[PDB]
Amino acid sequence: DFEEIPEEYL
Amino acid sequence: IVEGSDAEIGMSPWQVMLFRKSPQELLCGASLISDRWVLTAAHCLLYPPWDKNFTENDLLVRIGKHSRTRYERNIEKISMLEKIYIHPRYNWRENLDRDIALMKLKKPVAFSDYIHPVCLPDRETAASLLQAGYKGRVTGWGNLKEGQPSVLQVVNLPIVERPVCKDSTRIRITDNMFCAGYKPDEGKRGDACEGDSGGPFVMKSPFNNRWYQMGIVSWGEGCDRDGKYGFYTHVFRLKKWIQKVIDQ
Amino acid sequence: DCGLRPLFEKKSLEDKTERELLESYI
Ligand SMILES: CCC1CCN(C(=O)[C@H](CCCNC(N)=[NH2+])NS(=O)(=O)c2cccc3c(N(C)C)cccc23)CC1
Repeated sequence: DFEEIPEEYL
Repeated sequence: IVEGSDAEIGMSPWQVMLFRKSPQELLCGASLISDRWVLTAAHCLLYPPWDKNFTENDLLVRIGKHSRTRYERNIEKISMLEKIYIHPRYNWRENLDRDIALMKLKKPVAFSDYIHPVCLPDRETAASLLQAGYKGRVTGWGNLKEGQPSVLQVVNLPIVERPVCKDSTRIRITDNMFCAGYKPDEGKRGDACEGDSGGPFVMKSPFNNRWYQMGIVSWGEGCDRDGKYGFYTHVFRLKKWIQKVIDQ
Repeated sequence: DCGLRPLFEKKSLEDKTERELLESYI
């Protein structure tokens, strides 16, 4: 569903 | 949102998305009130009956979004939370009284065309705007029916007189709450829905042309059910706890 | 600065439904 977010974040 | 429409760009710059890191998933709506403070419903974090109890590392804050699902490459900002604050007397045991919480951001966010705070009402703005028949606006990425939108949705609803509010349910209603929605007669509809929780219910003052956050999307019996109404946290009433925690 | 949107209030543009809110305040 959701597109991937930059691991910078996680 | 049920019976709403797509928001225009920057229509609602304080709109925040509570996002779960793993599983990655939309948690709730919320609102930007300063460059380091986010306002949401306490039920978005803690609801012991369903084993819900999110802490700061379980979450992320996404500001500046328009799309539900995409990473808006130079539009949104993702933020980490420094600390979470719940009302000390929020009542999860019976009616979600005082459904409210503050989220302090790790670092201040930068304003922009797509990111700007909303004001908090003062005694007098509350006084003249919180009135049966006036319309406020609700926004969010929740379900489109009691299903998932591609872009933020918006609906405008009238506030409802206490008595009706009351006569519509079996839950004990407190002064810390208000209800909004049309009536069966009114022949007009819409409501908040799952996933909309914690977003802002806003009004625009006619005296100063400023937007004000009157409520937080609290609870409701279904989504757009005839003779039912969405319920919201009376922001003005819990103003003193807000001030208190930011001062502190 | 709170409550004034860069793309609407700041430039003096109205959103498509704010008129409904205003028409309701009385
Ligand atoms: C995690 C707790 C949340 C509490 C509030 N919940 C809701 O109220 C959802 C929402 C539909 C969205 N509609 C709307 N906003 N008008 N409705 S429910 O599943 O029928 C529902 C779920 C849990 C508690 C409810 C409640 N307690 C506070 C006693 C009152 C009425 C409905 C409740 C969703 C879950």
